[PDB]
Amino acid sequence: YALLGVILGISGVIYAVYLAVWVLRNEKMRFISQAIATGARAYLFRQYRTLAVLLVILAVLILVAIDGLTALAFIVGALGSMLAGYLGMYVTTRSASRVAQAAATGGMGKALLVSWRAGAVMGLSLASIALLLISGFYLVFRSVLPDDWAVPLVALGFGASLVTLFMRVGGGIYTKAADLGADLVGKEDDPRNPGVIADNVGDNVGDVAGMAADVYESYIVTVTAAIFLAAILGLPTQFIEAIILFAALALVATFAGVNLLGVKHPLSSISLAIYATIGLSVVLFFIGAFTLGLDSTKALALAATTSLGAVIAPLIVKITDYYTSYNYGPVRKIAEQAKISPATVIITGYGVGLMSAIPVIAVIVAVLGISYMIGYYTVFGELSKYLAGIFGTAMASVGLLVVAGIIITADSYGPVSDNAGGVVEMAGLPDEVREITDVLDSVGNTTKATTKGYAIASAALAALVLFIALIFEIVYSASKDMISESLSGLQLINANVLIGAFLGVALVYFFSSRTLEAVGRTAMEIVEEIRRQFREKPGILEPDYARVVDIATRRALGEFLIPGLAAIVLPLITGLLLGWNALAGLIMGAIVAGVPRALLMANAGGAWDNAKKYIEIQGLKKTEMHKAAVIGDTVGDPMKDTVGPSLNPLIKVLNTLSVVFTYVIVSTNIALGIWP
Amino acid sequence: YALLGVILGISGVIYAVYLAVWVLRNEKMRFISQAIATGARAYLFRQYRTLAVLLVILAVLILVAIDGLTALAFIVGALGSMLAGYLGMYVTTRSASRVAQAAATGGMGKALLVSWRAGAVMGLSLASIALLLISGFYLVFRSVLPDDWAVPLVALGFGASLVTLFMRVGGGIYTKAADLGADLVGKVEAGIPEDDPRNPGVIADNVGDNVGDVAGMAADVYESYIVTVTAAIFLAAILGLPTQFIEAIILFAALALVATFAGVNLGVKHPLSSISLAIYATIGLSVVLFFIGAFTLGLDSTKALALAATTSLGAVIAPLIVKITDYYTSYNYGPVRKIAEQAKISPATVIITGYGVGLMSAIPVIAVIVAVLGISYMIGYYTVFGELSKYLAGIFGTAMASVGLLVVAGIIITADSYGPVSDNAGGVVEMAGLPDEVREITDVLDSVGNTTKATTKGYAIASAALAALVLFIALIFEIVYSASKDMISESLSGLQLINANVLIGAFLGVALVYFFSSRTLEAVGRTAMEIVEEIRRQFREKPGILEPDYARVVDIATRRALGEFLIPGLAAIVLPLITGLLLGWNALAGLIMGAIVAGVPRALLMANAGGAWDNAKKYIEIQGLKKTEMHKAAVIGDTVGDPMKDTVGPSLNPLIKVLNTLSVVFTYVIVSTNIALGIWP
Ligand SMILES: [Mg+2]
Ligand SMILES: [Mg+2]
Ligand SMILES: [Mg+2]
Ligand SMILES: [Mg+2]
Ligand SMILES: [Mg+2]
Ligand SMILES: [Mg+2]
Ligand SMILES: [Mg+2]
Ligand SMILES: [Mg+2]
Ligand SMILES: [Mg+2]
Ligand SMILES: [Mg+2]
Repeated sequence: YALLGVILGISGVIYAVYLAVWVLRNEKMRFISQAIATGARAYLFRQYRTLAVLLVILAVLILVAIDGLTALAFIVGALGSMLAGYLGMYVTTRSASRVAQAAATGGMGKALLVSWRAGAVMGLSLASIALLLISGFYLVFRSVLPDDWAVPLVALGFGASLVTLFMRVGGGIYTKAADLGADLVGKEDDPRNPGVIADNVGDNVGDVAGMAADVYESYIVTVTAAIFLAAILGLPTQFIEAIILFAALALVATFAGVNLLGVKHPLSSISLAIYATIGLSVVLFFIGAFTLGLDSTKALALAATTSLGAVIAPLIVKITDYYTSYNYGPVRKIAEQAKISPATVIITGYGVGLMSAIPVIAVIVAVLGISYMIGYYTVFGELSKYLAGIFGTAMASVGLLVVAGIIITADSYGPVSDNAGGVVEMAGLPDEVREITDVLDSVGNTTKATTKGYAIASAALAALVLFIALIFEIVYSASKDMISESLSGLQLINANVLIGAFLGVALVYFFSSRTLEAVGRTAMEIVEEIRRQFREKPGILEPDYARVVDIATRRALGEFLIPGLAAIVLPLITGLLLGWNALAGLIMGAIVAGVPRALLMANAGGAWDNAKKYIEIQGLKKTEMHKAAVIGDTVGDPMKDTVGPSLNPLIKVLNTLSVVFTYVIVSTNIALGIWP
Repeated sequence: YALLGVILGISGVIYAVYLAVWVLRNEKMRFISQAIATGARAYLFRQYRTLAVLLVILAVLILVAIDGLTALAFIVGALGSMLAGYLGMYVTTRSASRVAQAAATGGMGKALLVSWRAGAVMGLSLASIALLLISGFYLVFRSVLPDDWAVPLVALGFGASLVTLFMRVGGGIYTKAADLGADLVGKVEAGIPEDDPRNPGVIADNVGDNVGDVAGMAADVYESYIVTVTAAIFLAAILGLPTQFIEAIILFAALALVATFAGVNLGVKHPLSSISLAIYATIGLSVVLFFIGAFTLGLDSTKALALAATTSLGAVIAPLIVKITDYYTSYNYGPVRKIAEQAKISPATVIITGYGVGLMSAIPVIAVIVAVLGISYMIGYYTVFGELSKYLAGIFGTAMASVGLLVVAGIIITADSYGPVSDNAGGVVEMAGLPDEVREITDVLDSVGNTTKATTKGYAIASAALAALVLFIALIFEIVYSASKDMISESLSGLQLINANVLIGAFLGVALVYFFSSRTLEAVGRTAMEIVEEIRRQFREKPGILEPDYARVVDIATRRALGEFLIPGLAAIVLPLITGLLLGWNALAGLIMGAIVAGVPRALLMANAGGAWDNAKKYIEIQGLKKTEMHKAAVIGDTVGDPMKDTVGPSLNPLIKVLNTLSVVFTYVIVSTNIALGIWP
């Protein structure tokens, strides 16, 4: 069913129009909702503009680097994600006023389903775009250039990661640089300062756009890495045709996931995502045995491996939901610490962030470990079996992210409720209706953390699969064998490998701490900019929002190239100056440190944010107790949405440039495996 | 010259009495100095009491586990460090009042040398105790039981690490649980500056100061001096190199004791004198080591200089970390003012950016420890049975480097007692309302000490990073000995980084450290709350205006802190054991990998930021010197990085280091449970 990948995929626009026309179904509410669009307009118009500049130049560079041709698949790969991004962005800006007007007089359900449908637009679209764009080029290359046709479409992944890197560090900086600069100049969502629109425009850039594009990396890298695996091993094409079927059902499981046909409490979100998976699993178990014929133990192995990747997601949902929701303790543990002081709640609110990372880690290892076994016992040398093992882990990581559609649907429901939460406080809407937007926002805050777990954890499984894929790229370049030398050259105790593991964990500090000082300083350029305008005339009686948008992006994107390119070079220099061993260690320590830390922060930031919401509804005042809880908010605030989610686009892309330069780096090493 | 290692060592305690009697050379000033002693008394009396309980029980267990005998060296090994601790404890309690009275009327020099002399007591003694304690049992075991006599004396390291674990997690908790409980009750209920006499937390804090950096840190570094000499000597023995190397290293260490005996001698102006002496206390050691090294031992000119070059790389890195942390930690330098100025905005903004300058302060240390062992790896590889026989000459070149780095520990611990002793004086002056100017100079000695304690965390942790790979190779030969009753062919191809259990372990190793630190953070944060409540019950009874009570606050904090200690302490012992047996030795090899990969960068990330927030407070606390919205922000950052500075940062290092020390003890016990050479179940 290779051709079928396009059939159901193109229905994304078919179904995105349904939800788009669903959202398209006040004076002050319209201007602010329209302001989010104009702000997001100048953002994307300027973000895609410079984005295409570097894409075409590098697409021209990749065209000569491949010389068949691959820059063509390189280009559309990036265009696919951005297309689903522009589709979901125009929805979020309009939802801010839609869900606000719907919730106030309709009830809690009206808000939950409206803000949820606005998110189903992006989730189902992007997932649809990913499947059809690879299945389209997969079938084209399948018949076009035999003998490793899957590799050409794999460059579609690299070009698509370059753009997710763009908005994660760019949108991540902008999302928090505005949230930070707007919050403290007020000391929230007060109309006096223009930072309220720059923040909410950031909300759609941090979690709606920046995060949704990030997970696009998960859906594209594993399908290209998993297909690339089954090819390089020499296994039958039965494996490659089954994975495309599992993916299509995930689109079917996410097409059904978003129906949500009586809403009561915000638990409805977790239940649907929970059963949107089982509906996929058993439908996958059953459709898997239908299209392909394999020995019963081997065919279920595919259904069992992907079932392990799909199940882990609801588990991370229930975990982060526990450590993040104010309904549950670990949030009240720190919110109560507000009575003492901010420093004391900081350290202990930091603490419960650490212990919130180990449960996710405990699952991702046990989950891929079981998939490794089942895939190893079911499906030329001792490695040929071991490779069947790491492939069992590839199937797991693939199964995890193929259901990405349902999770991104939630990363747009959270911020859209954040937008609604802003619309009500600045427009001074009724107390009750402006409070429910906050709980929808606090539930959304539990969602963004859940997706960061879903995003980062899925990356951890791919790294070891990308490791093996990187090897076959250094084996191919070595011949122009290596298996006998690299195996005994990359044992963890080798000189380059251990140093790299320290430079990989040291590089991530230099990358994240460079981002933190940048976002913190560019925000100061927003804080300074506000004074420039507010000093001229009084903010009582009101371009101005477009100014804060354009100034913050070009200053944020300006810094982006510094760490973004610095994170590109330092691995390259170590990869060539020391060797591929050094980068293998650099990518090891990075994946080993990045996955736990980003969880430590992704969860803690959400906890401090939800901790404020819990006391901001009870306290709901400027009390020395609440003032302390706000300090914890803005600390974990940018570290939550800027550096936390950036380790994932670093780790995954960190193996994505090394594999493209294995031919370029191995020839520079002038040796098979070196420690000098 | 193996016997000489003991001769000069015992002269350290002989010489330590000179400075101890030198420091021993007012009414309100006398009671507080004696109160620190009674507090340190009830602390050590209760710490050594339970410390001997588990030591004897396990010493009896180790006696049957070895069945020659090795529990004897197990006992004295731990006793050596504690002896240098009790010598420095009685010194620090007396220095609080001594240095205060000396600085006020003599000048800045009088204070700088007195608080420094009080530290030379601990530094020179402990380093002396370490050298004589190993050369003593080394020479005894060299002639007692040939054929792997070095292994029995290696058990001296584990037993000594078990207790350094005691005070790092225990003293670390106590130091910040008291520092925390005393600080916040002054701002929330009392409304007074820290180190104020009204609340009993002022004595509990300063008593903690001597336990966090003076005792907890100095005892921790004893782990560095003991583990590498046993691991490096164990390497040269197991590697098959000539005994010429084993006799030379004992001389280099003695030279370091001579280079540190001269280091403490110390015209005075700015606290830069500390960095200059510690910088030149190394070169004086290096060239003196270069010179005495060629005299006693004969080796090929290129091969003999290799020893002087390898250890010279371990010795030079320390002053480099000193100048690095001194830059990121001292208010004299930028990165501190970067955040102190952010106090004008808000605490959250200075928190995030004060956190930032902590991260980039970790990459310079990492950049050096890798370059240093890499060059030693090369020089040791090209100078000194299979492809491994040459490669092992490399990691041993790294062992010599790690050995060379920590043999100069004496000069650094001398500084870990100068920092808090100035903190003690800093407290003595503000509560006794001593002259403004002289109580301000104690603060600069306190802020300079803050520049010292962070430097030692770098010095402590970095030396551990080089030893880890040495401990990896040493643990391998312990599983090779148990496997035969070959492994080279199986483990090499069984522990390549992509193995199933190894990668899982690397995630469980970095995950376990979170479970250990966040369990420690919640404990110290909650047990401190047991101190805050304790103050109220006593302060509620009678007014704190007009003053047993100090002995209670000491006794209550220890039994509650030590009570929690067993939870992470034993949990950190088990979880590696479970992974080592449930999954295999591959899993623990990965668990110890991810731990060293996260611990070395993490502990630096925190040790430096915590020190920066404290020094950031100091710069604005003298200019502002008031309760200003600007100063309040710098205090919030202080107490955040405050416990993360002295509890989690310095406890990760004794976790990783002890993790390779317990796993090597179970190589015989864990490999038989795995029921396979290398498996990924
Ligand atoms: Mg906010
Ligand atoms: Mg927001
Ligand atoms: Mg908001
Ligand atoms: Mg929020
Ligand atoms: Mg926020
Ligand atoms: Mg303090
Ligand atoms: Mg202190
Ligand atoms: Mg103090
Ligand atoms: Mg201090
Ligand atoms: Mg302190």
